[PDB]
This record gives sequence, structure tokens and C-alpha cells, in this order.
Amino acid sequence: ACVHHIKRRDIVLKWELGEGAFGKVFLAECHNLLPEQDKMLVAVKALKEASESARQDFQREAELLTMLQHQHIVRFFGVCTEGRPLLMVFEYMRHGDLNRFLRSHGGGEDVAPGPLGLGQLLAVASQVAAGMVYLAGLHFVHRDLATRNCLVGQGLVVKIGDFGMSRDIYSTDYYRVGGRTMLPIRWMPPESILYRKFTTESDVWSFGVVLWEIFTYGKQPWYQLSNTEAIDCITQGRELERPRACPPEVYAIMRGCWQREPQQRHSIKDVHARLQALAQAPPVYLDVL
Ligand SMILES: COc1ccc(Cl)cc1NC(=O)Nc1ccc2nc(NC(=O)c3ccccc3)sc2c1
Repeated sequence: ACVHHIKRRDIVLKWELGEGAFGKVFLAECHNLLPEQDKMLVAVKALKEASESARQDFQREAELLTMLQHQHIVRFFGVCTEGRPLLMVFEYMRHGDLNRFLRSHGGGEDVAPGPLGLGQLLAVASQVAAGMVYLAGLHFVHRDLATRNCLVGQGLVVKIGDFGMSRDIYSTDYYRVGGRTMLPIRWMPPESILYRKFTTESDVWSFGVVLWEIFTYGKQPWYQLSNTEAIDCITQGRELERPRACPPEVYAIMRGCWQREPQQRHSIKDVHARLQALAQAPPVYLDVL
């Protein structure tokens, strides 16, 4: 545990932001955290119990978070383990999760009024893709990549996480098996559902489905279908349709992520490359896409 630590007295709770079965999130002020801010806002996760079950999973999640740090991964500042309750401290991300942001832009300080423009939808996709290049670079497999597990900050910075609360707030996006197991079948490729195999390449398939959620402003993939009807479609090889707002050039990058054979899918590095070049493209070019 080369994990950073914060003293209880440096954290001041303001109010609740959200709740899962195994946690609560608060907005707080953290003192003496950054040289040139002596006062800044953060999001704090309180652990429900402090047993054998939940305290080992805590110091494991922390070690993971400290090693994962990059421009498009959520910023983890460290733990407070003096008395209870055990707290993890993160960067505050003012627009909340990317699914909720997409749905309420389908005007302000950070975004124009009306629906998000082609250049904005590309800027979001390109950022999530840069996160998945760093993770695939450390040979780390996510297993739950979707818009509900990304966050949006001031100036539309977009960063990946993996939040405990997503099974609680968004249970409709999971199929329940056995007792306490939940699978995001709408976001999984055929080899994940049939053979239970999870790879770098099942992540790019999931990225494909994220790019689809972005270009439908937060729509549930296969929303017309029961969980069993969605598994039948995916295993029999059927593809999600091109969203209206989706240019054919972009729907071609989605298709590249959905090639039935894992080893025929484009690498995430090529996908980020295609998306960043587009997001940065001169307007004269985006206008006729
Ligand atoms: C196995 O763990 C991982 C593996 C791989 C990755 Cl890349 C990340 C994780 N872990 C997390 O990402 N953890 C997490 C959990 C809850 C939570 N609550 C937040 N919620 C707000 O910060 C929030 C912000 C604005 C409004 C409301 C809530 S951050 C967070 C991260």
C-alpha cells in the first residue's frame, strides 16, 4: 500500500450527492490538499460496513486507483482510515455521470443551448477512447464500460470510472443471475455471453456500444427488447442500427468494433486515432459529413 492518506479534520462534509447498497457519496471541502488551493471541493465515498468482507475490498480498490492515474481516468486523491467511516476522496465532477448529461442535452457556462453538435459528440467519444488506450496499455480489462460509468467535469472534460452505485441507480441495464450477480448483457459481445471470456477485445466491442449511446443522446441499447430477446439478437449476430445524428464515416468505426471474431476488431489505438482527427477537423469538413 503506497496509498496516500488524508486526515479526518481536513475533510468537511456539506451534503449527500448519491447512494448505492455498499456506499454513500458526499460533497465536501478538503483543506491543504493542493499547494495553490488551500480550499477545494471533492466527492467523498463512505464505505457501508467495515467487516472482513468490505475492508479487504476497500484497500484492494485503493491500490488499484492509485496505480490507475491519467488525464481521462477519474482523479483519486487517497483514503481516510482514522476512525470510521472509511472514506475514499475523488475530484468533484460537476455534470455527474455521462448518461445523465447526454439525456439533458438531447444552455449554460460549458455548453450551448440545443442538442450537442457533431464536434461536441466527437470530443466526448475521443476522450472516453483515450481512457481505454491507457487501460489497454496496462493490459487491464474493464468489464463494465458504459456512459453511466463515465463522469463529466467543468469545460466538458470526460473521465472513465467503475462505480459501485451503477448496479443500484441503473439496475435496468443489468441481467440478474444466481443470487447477487449482475451482467451488462446489452454492452457485451457474443464470446462474453456464450463463453464468459473477457478481453481487451470485449472492451472495444463495449466501446462500440458507448459510441452508439453518445450518438443517440443516452438511449438504452436494444431498449425495445427483454433481456432474453437482447441475448438472442446478439448471439445470432444482429447489429444496432445507425443513429440519425450518426454520420456513415462514424457508423463505420462502430462496425469496426463489432466484428464477430475477436481478433478481426480494430485496436482501441486506431479508434482513438480516427475519433481525435475527426473531433479536431476543420469545420468546413464536419459540415459535409
Ligand atoms: C474496481 O474499481 C475500479 C476499476 C477501474 C476503474 Cl477505471 C475505476 C474503479 N473504481 C471507481 O471508479 N470507483 C468509484 C466508485 C464510486 C464513485 N462515486 C463517484 N461518484 C462521484 O464522484 C460523483 C460525481 C458527481 C456527482 C455525483 C457523484 S466517483 C466513484 C468512483
